[PDB]
Amino acid sequence: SSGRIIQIIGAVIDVEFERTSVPKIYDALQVDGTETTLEVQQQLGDGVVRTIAMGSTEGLKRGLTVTSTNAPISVPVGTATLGRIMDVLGRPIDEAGPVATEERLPIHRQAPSYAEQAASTDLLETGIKVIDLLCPFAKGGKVGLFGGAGVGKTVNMMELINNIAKAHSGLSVFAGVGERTREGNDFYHEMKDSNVLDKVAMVYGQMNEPPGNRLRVALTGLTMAEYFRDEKDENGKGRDVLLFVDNIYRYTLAGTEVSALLGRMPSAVGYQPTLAEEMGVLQERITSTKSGSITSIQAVYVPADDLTDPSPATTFAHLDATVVLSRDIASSGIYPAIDPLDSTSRQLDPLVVGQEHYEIARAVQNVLQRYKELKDIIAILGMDELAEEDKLVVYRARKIQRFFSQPFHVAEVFTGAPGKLVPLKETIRGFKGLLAGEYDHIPEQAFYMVGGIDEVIAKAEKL
Amino acid sequence: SSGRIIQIIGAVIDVEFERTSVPKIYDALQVDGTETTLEVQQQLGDGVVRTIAMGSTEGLKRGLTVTSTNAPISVPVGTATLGRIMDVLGRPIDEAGPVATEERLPIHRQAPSYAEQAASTDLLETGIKVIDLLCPFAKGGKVGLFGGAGVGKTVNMMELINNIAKAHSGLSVFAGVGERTREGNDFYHEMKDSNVLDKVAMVYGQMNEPPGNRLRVALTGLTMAEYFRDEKDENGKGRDVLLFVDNIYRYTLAGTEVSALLGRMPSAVGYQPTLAEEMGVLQERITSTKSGSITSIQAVYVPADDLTDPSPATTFAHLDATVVLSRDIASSGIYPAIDPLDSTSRQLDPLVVGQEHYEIARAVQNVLQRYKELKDIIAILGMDELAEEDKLVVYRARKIQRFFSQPFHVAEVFTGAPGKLVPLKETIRGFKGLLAGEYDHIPEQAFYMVGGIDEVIAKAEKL
Amino acid sequence: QSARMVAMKAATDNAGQLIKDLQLIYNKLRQAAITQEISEIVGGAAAV
Amino acid sequence: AKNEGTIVMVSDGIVRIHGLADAMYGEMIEFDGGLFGMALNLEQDSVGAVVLGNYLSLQEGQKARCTGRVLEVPVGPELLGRVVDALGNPIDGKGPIDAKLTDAVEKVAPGVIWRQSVDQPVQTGYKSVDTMIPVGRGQRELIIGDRQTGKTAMAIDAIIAQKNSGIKCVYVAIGQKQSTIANVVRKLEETGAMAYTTVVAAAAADPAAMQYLAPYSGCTMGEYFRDRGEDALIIYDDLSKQAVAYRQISLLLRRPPGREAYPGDVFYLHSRLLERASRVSAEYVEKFTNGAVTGKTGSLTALPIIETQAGDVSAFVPTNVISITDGQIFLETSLFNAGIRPAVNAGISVSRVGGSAQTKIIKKLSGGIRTALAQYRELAAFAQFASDLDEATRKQLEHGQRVTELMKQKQYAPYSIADQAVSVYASNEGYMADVEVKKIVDFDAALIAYFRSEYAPLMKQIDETGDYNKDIEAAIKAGIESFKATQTY
Amino acid sequence: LIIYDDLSKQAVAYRQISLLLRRPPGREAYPGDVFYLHSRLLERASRVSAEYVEKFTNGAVTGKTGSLTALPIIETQAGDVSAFVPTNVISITDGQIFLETSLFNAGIRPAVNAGISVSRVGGSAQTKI
Amino acid sequence: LIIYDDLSKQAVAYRQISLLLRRPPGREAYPGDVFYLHSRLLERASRVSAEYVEKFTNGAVTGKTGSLTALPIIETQAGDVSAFVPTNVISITDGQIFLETSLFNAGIRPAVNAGISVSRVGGSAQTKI
Ligand SMILES: Nc1ncnc2c1ncn2[C@@H]1O[C@H](COP(=O)(O)OP(=O)(O)OP(=O)(O)O)[C@@H](O)[C@H]1O
Ligand SMILES: Nc1ncnc2c1ncn2[C@@H]1O[C@H](COP(=O)(O)OP(=O)(O)O)[C@@H](O)[C@H]1O
Ligand SMILES: [Mg+2]
Ligand SMILES: [Mg+2]
Repeated sequence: SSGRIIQIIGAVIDVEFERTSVPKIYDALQVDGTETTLEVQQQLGDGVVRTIAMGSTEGLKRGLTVTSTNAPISVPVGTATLGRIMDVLGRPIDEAGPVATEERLPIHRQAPSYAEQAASTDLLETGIKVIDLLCPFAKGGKVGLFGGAGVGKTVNMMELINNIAKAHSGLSVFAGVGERTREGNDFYHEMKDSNVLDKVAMVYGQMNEPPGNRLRVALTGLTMAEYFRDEKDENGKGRDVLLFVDNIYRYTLAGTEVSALLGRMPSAVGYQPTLAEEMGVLQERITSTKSGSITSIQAVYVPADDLTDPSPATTFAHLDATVVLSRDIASSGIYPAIDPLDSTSRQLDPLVVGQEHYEIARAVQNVLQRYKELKDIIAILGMDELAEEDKLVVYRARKIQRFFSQPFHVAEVFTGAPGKLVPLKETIRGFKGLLAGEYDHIPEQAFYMVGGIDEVIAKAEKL
Repeated sequence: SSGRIIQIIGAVIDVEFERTSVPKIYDALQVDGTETTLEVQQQLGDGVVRTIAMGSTEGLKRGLTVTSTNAPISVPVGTATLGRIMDVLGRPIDEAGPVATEERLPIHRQAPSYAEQAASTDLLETGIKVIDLLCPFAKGGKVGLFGGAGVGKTVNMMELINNIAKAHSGLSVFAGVGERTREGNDFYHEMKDSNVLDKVAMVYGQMNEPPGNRLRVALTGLTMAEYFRDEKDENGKGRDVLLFVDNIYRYTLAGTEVSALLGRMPSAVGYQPTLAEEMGVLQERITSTKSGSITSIQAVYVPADDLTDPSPATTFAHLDATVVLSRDIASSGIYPAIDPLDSTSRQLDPLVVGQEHYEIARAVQNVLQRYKELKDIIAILGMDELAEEDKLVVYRARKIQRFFSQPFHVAEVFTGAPGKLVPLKETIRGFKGLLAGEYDHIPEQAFYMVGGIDEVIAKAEKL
Repeated sequence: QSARMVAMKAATDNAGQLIKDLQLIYNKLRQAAITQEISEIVGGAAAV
Repeated sequence: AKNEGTIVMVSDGIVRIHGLADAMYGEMIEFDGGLFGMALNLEQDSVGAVVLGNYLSLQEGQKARCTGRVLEVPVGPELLGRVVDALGNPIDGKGPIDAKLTDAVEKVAPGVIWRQSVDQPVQTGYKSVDTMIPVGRGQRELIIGDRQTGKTAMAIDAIIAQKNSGIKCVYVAIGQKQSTIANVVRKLEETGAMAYTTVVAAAAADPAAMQYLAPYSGCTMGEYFRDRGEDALIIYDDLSKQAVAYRQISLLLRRPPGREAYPGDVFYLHSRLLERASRVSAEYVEKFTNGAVTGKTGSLTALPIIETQAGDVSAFVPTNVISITDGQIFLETSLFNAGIRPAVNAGISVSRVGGSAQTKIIKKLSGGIRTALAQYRELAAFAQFASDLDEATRKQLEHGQRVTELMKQKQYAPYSIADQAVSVYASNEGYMADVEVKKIVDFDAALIAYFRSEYAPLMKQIDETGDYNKDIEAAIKAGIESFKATQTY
Repeated sequence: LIIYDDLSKQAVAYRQISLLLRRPPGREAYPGDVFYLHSRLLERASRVSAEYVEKFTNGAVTGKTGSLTALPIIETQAGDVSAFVPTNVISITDGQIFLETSLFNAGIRPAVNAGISVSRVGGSAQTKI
Repeated sequence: LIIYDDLSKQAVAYRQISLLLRRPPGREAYPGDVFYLHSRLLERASRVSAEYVEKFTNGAVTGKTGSLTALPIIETQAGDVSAFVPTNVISITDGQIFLETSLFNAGIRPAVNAGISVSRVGGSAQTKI
């Protein structure tokens, strides 16, 4: 049968149906005479379903007609999506023609079972001085970047893409879920003129779109990544997919924007009552089963620069490696502004990384924590009213804080200095030497954006 | 055509009217038989008007009759209101008889348009040296008075009334928003003693009245001042009028209480959702028009010493100058006790007042700041061990401090010394000469409570 | 004695600055707490 | 009857209408007396709407009808040099505006494939901006600061500086006193900047529904030149007042609150507006104009203004917007009262476009001078607890002091590219190391005066084309060396 | 002379009655008019003139003036004078008498904190000596 | 011996279920009957006398006593033990073990905060040596 719109408010539309033809939940509907499509969210009896429009509400009025497709939203999947840009519904937006593929998958699916979970694997080398020491990666794991506004999530994500996705053979997927449109036009052209577009896929929904689009974009990229993971060539070949999801916080933000209109009681700090369930539902599909592997990096937004907000606090338990960025460090010229404390990884284990690595990391964290506790005596009293050991701790901590900053290849446009790459053993040797007792005569001005340690020694004679 | 009360809950009263003749917003109503009068605040369905009583609701049942005036609250305006005390309804409360004025004006009105604004910014001359030099006023500006009790607030207000009436042939209106009764009686008797009462009209809003009385009491004074300004003699030329508000904080508090009474979702820190609009309604009618002008003096109370609270934050967006009454100055035997360093004005810039005025003002402030920063050095170590320029700065600062004081008209009946009305030129000349160093030999005692500069010379010669 | 003079004066100034910063933080926290409690009360009252 | 309705409730400027069985979302609605409203929500039985005007004349039981068109404003080249309100009605009394086209107020920005990277600089006249925080055509930069710190002066200077560039301008005043708007208009007319400027005014006494809608109408007016291969520049004088008005409307509509009693869709409210300022490619212009103009790219630069409380950039709305624009310019109260008038705080103010929006000489010379200042600020804050330090600390502190004294400017005093290049080269090369911290402004003022009285061909060559090679740098070095001696500051 | 032993408990009882009567709440769940409740009570302590006494007594008493003095009592939690009710009542009276817990334990038995206690009437209400 | 890995997540799930059933919330949007929820579960951990075992097994086993030890876990936000669930649960249990994030970063690997941790059973739950 046909539908009939009865109430339009915000981005939420409810449609009245026949008695015995009510569409199911998550089914996609189409409005005749318009480009707008709807999806079901709730049932309310009397053949009435509450829906969210996957478009915009202009020229829409009470009394239109709706045709039900009796199927969830499906997107094209396969090898023909490589080098193409698509929107939430799976339509090309790069003016290059239609995607020639009949393979299509539903956008809603269940998470993998407990019996098809895989263990960890080798360590991923990144070239970042602070990541490789206090927060090691792992193939098939999950990484999250936590920081405030204007602290450097995007630059760090681009550097991670530049450093680890070049010495790699396999596909990759990038999803934009509510970020700036200008950044989306720079990624495409960089990949196009770097001759790497032939093995990447893109899905874009940005901050200029109504909440319907920003709410379901991540599922499309997730479906594409899942298909790439599960596909086996003849003779059984793997793919080793990579996933790059931009700000996940916008997914929950759209959920919050629509929850009150959906007819749900508010919760603490105005959030929706079903925050954790939605976060787990989305986050349990980003996994590496026994038939494949996915290495994913995500950026998480911290509202109002506090980590105890209900949204960032729930996400902390869904990741293996967590990187925390602070505005304090950023406002001091240190880049990348990664907090040495409050940043942990599951791979920091003496049986995983070794005996020396663990000891060096623990000593560095201990020195930094001991220095942090002295911020009040030096504030009230002077520097001279301390023991010599505390002075040594303060100086070593300042030198360590300077030594964790290095220039990036991507950030050359901002400054002009060429980028650097540091192997892990150089970092271990440098920190071992710094903690041992040497480098007590080199001024702390020589530890700023140098990369290695021999470069520090060379620069010591200039500044 | 008539109505009938249907709900009585405290101050809120709901009245049901005919199908068509439903009074508009703010249209006053009268209860037949009873003294009380009602004011419209919100329209509901089925011809129901939610009102607020301006008197008291004791002794009122359900079913009484109400007659609609079909107009806002109107008050008597004219020359017959000078020296009489009225309430929010414009009724005498001094037992002196009915007001002879027959004409009335509504108290709800739109602000003057953009094309009616004056084509220049002109200063208002008061005859007080420190106010004219360091915190210049402006025709159409708003001045915030920051001072407690026992520092001479009422004396300053009476002096300003007398000065404007004598010099610029203007009048004044005093509005008391939520004032104590004892202080009101004391103020009335003090003014009657000082022969100032016969050139000012007052409206009193008592502290023990329902919030509807204390919310709309400033609009009555506004209407009276507006009538005074527009009153044209031959060749138009209007008049310059003043307006005193006893406390602007209680205005916002009364608005908050009324909003809570009617029932609406509280905003941040419990304030009403319509706060900035409610204050801009009052503050956009104090402007300088092509015919006349209105200037306002307002006393501001800062809750909990929090300058970021919504009430002071909304208040400070309209103020043009701040006058600070200090207790140390009063305890040092200097009157009027106005702080010369903590008092600010937006008109103290070279473009508005010229170059030399600005230069002299900043030089005086710099000398005062240097003396302030040297006072603790003098106290902690002694007058000695200092060179000559600092001693010259100290002596000139003492001379300026003594010169800032002057006698008042309203103190003649107590001391016998005549009042003074020093013009701006003489102040500029005297301060420029003092800063140059010409009057470096006059004893400092000759500068105390003397008035002009030739008076200083004569007083010094007499000694 | 002169050095003790200078040290104590510096300590006074530093203490004053720290007091100002802590006062700002406290005011922000108090306003946030008031808003949160009012929101909770309004929601609870609207529930019934 | 399908297009006529009646009013059943009026309260706080929000009207609920019964009837109107056929009306779309956002459509204009006409009341009796020339009062227009717009729909907000279409429930099962009634229709909600806000009033764009004075609602004190509306009563229950009146009539209304649907126009059939969404919100529109007059757009064209005939609006230059005029002052209108949020709906496009003139208020300056100079007569009617003879329009020819109308445009939608609410719309969506172009897609990803329809954009271009920004590479054309925009000049403002401030050394602290044109050398450390560049602005290019199509980039949006935020002006953030406290009250009474000089935010409006920078926007007016930027508007004035476009006299010879040939780009139009739009100025929006939200929640401001009428006297301030009149003074701003007078100042604009004094310098002749009114010949290519439009002003949209919404005063503090205007309804919240008018202060809410003004920025969208201003952006729509500015998009006219963007769509046709021409540039523009739009300033929103206070987006905080728009947020406050939106919060008032939402709270009057019973929406649940959140942080600081702000509802949802606040981020959407501030994001769907600033996303419309972009540079479009030549193909988009060709498609839009149906081949009327070819080989031309349009742009639209935005300069929103947001004020903070006690210099707290960690609050909710101050941060939301930071997470939208391509940079920020932070003005500090502490430096403003000290004496540094263009009080630009380096380290907390960044530009996301970078050096791609600069001339070659400025891009090469002004390399990494903001990070050095950011490091110097913390070094100066911390290094008051030491007794003996090597010469590195002394040199860094002295250089920081000299640079922080160099970037001081007076109002209504634009600087050409050549002056900035000469001053920056002099600072970088170390020629001002021996000069005292005082008389730094006198030194560079005298240097610019000498380099303008003489060396006219070199200065004009740098001004017209912003390229430099060994010859030009050698000429600059020779000139500054000649000035160093036989001259007086 | 009248003494109210605790206005805080009266405020609590009034809040309970208003809440059970379904009046819209606010800060600390207090109803809309809680300033009026104490303002209309404390403004009745006043001194009347001889004319008021002459008119009320219809000439039975001549040349005499009446009076009524109030001494309300309010309790604060941990010295928080910034609460709703202490701030509401502090701004109505003509002065304050502050008692300190630390002074009580220190041995100052009356425990009066001179320095923050004020009287607006001042020396006009004292004998000559 | 039974270990509940996180009772906070159970509280969140119960809050979601109750709120979706339209039950009036309270402090931090938690509806009523939360203390009951976390108290009727822990009360089932106890020791039983030999007579109880003999009666339950109908004489199958004699002279034997059973037991059941609980060991729940709760997570706090920035060390705020003043929240709703931590306060509701602390008053129920028979002791607490506190782990401090400051000591974990310092170097104390089993970061147990002595002095603020206590056991009510005490020495009776120890071997002789
Ligand atoms: N570079 C400068 N040099 C000298 N004076 C300046 C400079 N910049 C601003 N001023 C002056 O400082 C004052 C700042 O006023 P302005 O209108 O610019 O501030 P604002 O941030 O818009 O304030 P508000 O909107 O809160 O009134 C003005 O008197 C202005 O003339
Ligand atoms: N790694 C970095 N090195 C240098 N500058 C950076 C870095 N990351 C961020 N920035 C600066 O911060 C601004 C915003 O960068 P972005 O990556 O968008 O931060 P975020 O994504 O956290 O807002 C840029 O203008 C840039 O100059
Ligand atoms: Mg980002
Ligand atoms: Mg301004």
